[PDB]
Amino acid sequence: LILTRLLVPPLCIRPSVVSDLKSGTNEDDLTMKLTEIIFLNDVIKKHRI
Amino acid sequence: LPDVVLKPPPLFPDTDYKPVPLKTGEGEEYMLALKQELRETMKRMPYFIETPEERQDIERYSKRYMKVYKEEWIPDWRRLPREMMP
Amino acid sequence: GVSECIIMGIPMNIGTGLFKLLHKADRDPNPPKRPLIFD
Amino acid sequence: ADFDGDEMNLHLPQTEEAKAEALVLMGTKANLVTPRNGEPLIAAIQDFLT
Amino acid sequence: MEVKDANSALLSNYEVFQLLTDLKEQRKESGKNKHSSGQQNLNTITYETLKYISKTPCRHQSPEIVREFLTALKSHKLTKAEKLQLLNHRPVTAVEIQLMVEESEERLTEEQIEALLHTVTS
Amino acid sequence: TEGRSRDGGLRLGEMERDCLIGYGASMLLLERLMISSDAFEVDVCGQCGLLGYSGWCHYCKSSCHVSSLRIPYACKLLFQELQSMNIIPRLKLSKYN
Amino acid sequence: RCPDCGSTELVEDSHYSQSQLVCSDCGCVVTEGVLTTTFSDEGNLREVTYSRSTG
Amino acid sequence: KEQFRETDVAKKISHICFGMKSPEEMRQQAHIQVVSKNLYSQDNQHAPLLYGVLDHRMGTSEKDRPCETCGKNLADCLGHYGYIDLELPCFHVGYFRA
Amino acid sequence: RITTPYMTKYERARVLGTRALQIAMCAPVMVELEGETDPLLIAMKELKARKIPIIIRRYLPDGSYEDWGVDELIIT
Amino acid sequence: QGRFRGNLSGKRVDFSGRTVISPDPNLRIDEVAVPVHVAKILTFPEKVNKANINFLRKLVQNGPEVHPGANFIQQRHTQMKRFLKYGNREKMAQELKYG
Amino acid sequence: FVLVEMVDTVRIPPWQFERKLNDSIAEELNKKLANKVVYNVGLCICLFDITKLEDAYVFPGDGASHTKVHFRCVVFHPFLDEILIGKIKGCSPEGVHVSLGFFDDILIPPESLQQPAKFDEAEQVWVWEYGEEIRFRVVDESFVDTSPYTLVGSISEPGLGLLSWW
Ligand SMILES: [Zn+2]
Ligand SMILES: [Zn+2]
Ligand SMILES: [Zn+2]
Repeated sequence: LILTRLLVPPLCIRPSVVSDLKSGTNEDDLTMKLTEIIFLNDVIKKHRI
Repeated sequence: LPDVVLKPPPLFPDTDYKPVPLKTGEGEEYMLALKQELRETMKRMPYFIETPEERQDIERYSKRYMKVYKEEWIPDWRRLPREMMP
Repeated sequence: GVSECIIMGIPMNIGTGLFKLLHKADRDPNPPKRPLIFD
Repeated sequence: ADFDGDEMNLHLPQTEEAKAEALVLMGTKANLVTPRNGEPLIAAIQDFLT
Repeated sequence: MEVKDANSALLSNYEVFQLLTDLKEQRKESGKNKHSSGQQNLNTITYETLKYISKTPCRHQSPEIVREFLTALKSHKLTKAEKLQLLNHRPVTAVEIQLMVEESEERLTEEQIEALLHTVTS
Repeated sequence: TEGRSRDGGLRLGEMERDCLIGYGASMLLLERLMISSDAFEVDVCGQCGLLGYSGWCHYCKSSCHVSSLRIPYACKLLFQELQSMNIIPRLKLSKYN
Repeated sequence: RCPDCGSTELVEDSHYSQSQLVCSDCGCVVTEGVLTTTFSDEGNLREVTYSRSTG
Repeated sequence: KEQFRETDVAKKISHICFGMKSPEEMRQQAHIQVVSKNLYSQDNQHAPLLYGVLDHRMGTSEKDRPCETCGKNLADCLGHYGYIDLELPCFHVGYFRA
Repeated sequence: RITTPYMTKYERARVLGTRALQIAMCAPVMVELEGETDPLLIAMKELKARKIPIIIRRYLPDGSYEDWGVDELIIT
Repeated sequence: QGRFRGNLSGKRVDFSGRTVISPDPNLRIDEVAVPVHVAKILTFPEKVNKANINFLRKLVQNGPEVHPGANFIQQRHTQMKRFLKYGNREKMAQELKYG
Repeated sequence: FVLVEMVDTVRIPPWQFERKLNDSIAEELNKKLANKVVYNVGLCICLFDITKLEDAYVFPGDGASHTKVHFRCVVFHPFLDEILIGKIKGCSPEGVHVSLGFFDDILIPPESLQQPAKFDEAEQVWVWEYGEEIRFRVVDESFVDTSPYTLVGSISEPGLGLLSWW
C-alpha cells in the first residue's frame, strides 16, 4: 500500500502531437505530472546531499 | 536548481564502509564444523522426507540391486492423533 | 454478468448466448479400438 | 419522428450471424407491439386515419 | 495439447508395420490434393518408416505367431523389455542373446538358450 | 472520430446498448462494440496473468504460457491504466470448451 | 515497392474518407488507416513549448 | 528434428483477479528506468532522451518513429511500462483509507 | 423433455446465423437452392424445410443439458 | 466521457451514417430507403462461395464506379486487400477463388 | 515405439462436413503430429486410433466445428536400454554421426567407452579392427522458442564382439 516506485505507462496512453507550426508539442497531463515528480525527487536528493 | 542526470544510478552503488571481518577463534571454527556436520547428517536422517519418485520407465532384474533401502522411524501413535495413521 | 462481458468483448450469457449449439455430423461415438497384440 | 429535420442513424452489420439476429429479433414485422403493455405502436397515423 | 501418459503400453514393430500399411492403403485409396499439399511431412515420415520396417526382418509375422511367442516366453520368467527386444530383433544366432541382450548374468543358464532359439525361429 | 468534418462515425450510446441488450442480439452487440469498433489481438501470460508483446512475457521471461486473445482496445487501455494505478488485473485464461 | 508485383507506383488515394497508400498498377493495398487525435483529445492536451520540454 | 508447439488456442477469460504489486514486482515488470526530467534533446531534431520520459523503449506514439523495444509500428505496438524510484515513500491516495 | 417444445425466436435467430455463416464459408446445401445468392435466405429455406444439421444443447441453470433437434422442435 | 461510460459502455463504430429522413408511403413497413451515395460507401464483406460466385464476378466487373459492385477484395491465401479502382477488374473477377 | 494418451481440440472447417467426422479428425491429427517432437514424450510418427469422441460444439466466432477427441499415438521414445540397428550417416572427430534408417539423423554416439583404440581423423574412419548396433542410454529434450534439435539422446557401444562385422 505504501508506494516506493511509480509505474510510468507506455506512450500509447500518453499521446503526443508534434505541432510543427510552432516550437512546441501537445502533451498530456500525466507526462507533466511525472516530470514534476522526477524534478521533486532530484531536488530532494540535492537537498539531502 | 538540481542538475539533470542522463544515465540512471548504478544498480549497486559503492559504499565507503565495508563489513567488519568475522570473529576468529577455535569456538567459531568448531561451531562452523558442527553446523556443516549437521547439514550433512540431517539430509540422510529418516525425518528428511524426499520427493517420492514416480513414473518409472520399466521394471528390470537389477531393481532389487538398485532398490534404495533405509530404516523408517515409527511415530508414537499414542501421542499422535489417529488422523495420521497410514 | 452482462456489463463485464460487453467490456471484455465476449458474447453475453443472456439472449442467444444462454445455450450452445451442436453439429449433426455423421459420426460414430466410441469408434472401434485397434486390439493390442503385444499387450 | 415527425419529419421536421430529425437526423437518424443507419448501421450495416459486418457478420452473417449479426445480420440474421438483427433480421429475426429486431424484425419490424415481429416487433409490431411494445413489451410494456402489448399495445401495437406500428399502425395508422395522420393522413391515413382520416 | 497435454499428454496423460507417455508410457501407457509398449508395442512391438509388427503393430507399427500394420498401422503404417493401413494408413498407406487408405491414403492411396482416398488420396486428396489440398490435404496432401498442406502437410507433406506425413507422407515422407510414413514412407520412410515403412521402408525401415521392411528393411528389418519384421516381415512374415502374424498376431497368432506373436501370441504363441509371448505364451512361450511367459514360462521363462523373462521381463517385458527382454521379450520385446527379442520379438523386435528376431535373433537367429546365440551370441545375440548371450551378450547383446542385457541381464544375461544368472538368466542364460547355458541350457535355456537352445529353447529360446527354437521358440524365436519357430 | 467524433465530428463529421473529422470523418467521424456514429456513437452507439448507452441507450443503444440497452436496446440491443433488451432485444437479446448478443452476436450483433458483440460485432458492433468489439469486432467493428476496436477489434485487436493481445497476448496474455497464463502464468502471471499480465500482458506481453509479440508472444513474450517480460515479467516471467518466458513464452510458453503466452497465448493470443481477442479483447477491445478500450478494455486493454483500461487494464493498462489500472496497472499504472497499481490495480493489477490478473487474467486467468482457460479453454473455450 | 509493391509486395505482390514489386512495382513502385504507390499512390496515396483517400477513398471516401479513408487514407490508403495503394499501388497504381495492380491496386494492392500497401497500408491503410491513420491515427489522428480528435477534438476531445486536442482539447484535453496542453501545449508545452520546447523552451521547457527540451531542457 | 522439429518440436511440437501449439500455434494458437481458443483461450477464453474465466475471471479477473485484482491485486497489487510490490516494488520488486514493479521493477521486474518494468523494462528501463526513467531518471531524466527533460523530454527532448538539445539538438534541433528534438529527439527524445534516453532513460528519460517519452522514451521510445516504453512504446511509441508517432507514426514515423517506431518502438525501440519491439520492432513494430504504432498500430502493432502494445506498449511497455517503466519504473521510477522515489527517494522517500509516499502514501497512496487510493489506498490511504485502507 | 421438461422444457417447452416450441423453438424460441432466439434459437431461431442463432441457428439461422450459424447456418448462414457456414454456407458463406462454402458449406454443403441440402435443399437444392434455385438462384439464391443470399446465405441468410438459404438458411431460412433450410429452416423451413427442416433440414438444418444442427442440434440445440439447452443448458439448465444447475448444470444439466438436453439435446433438441431442429426437425424435432416446433417452428412458427 | 470516461473509459467506462465514454469508451466501454458507449463507443463509436464504423460502417454507419447519419442522415435526414423524409416520408415515403410507397415502401413496406419492414423496408427502408438508402441513398446511392451512402450505399457506395457502406460495404458488406461477402465470402465467395459456390452460390453467389457469378453475382460476385458481375459486381467486381462493374466495379466501384457503378452502384452494384464492390470496392475491395481480400484473397484467401494472403490478407492483402486489392483496390478495384486500379488494375484490370476483369482479371480479378476471373481469378475469384472460393473463400 | 510406445502409445501416448492425448486429448486434442480439433477444429474442422465447414466445407469438410461432407466428409466423415472420424476420418477428418484422424487426418487432422496426423497432419498436426506428423514429424514433430513433443516435449518429454518423443517424436510422434502417426495416429494409432481414437478412443473417445464427445459432442461437437460450434462457437459463435469462426463458426467451425471444434471437437475434443481423446486418442492414442505412437511415438519413438526408447526406455533408456533399447537396442536398435542404424546406419553411419557420416562421422566427426569428436564422435561418429550414426542415423537410424531414414528415420532421424539425431543419434550422436560418444566415443568414450570402446576398447582403447578409439579415434576419428575426419577420414570417415569408424574404428580400427581388432548395419550398426546402437544401445540407447539416456534421453534429453530442449525448447526452441526463447525470444520474442530437441532430441539427441546418448548411445552406447560396448564390447559387443560383433562376430559378423568385427
Ligand atoms: Zn508471466
Ligand atoms: Zn502493385
Ligand atoms: Zn513497444
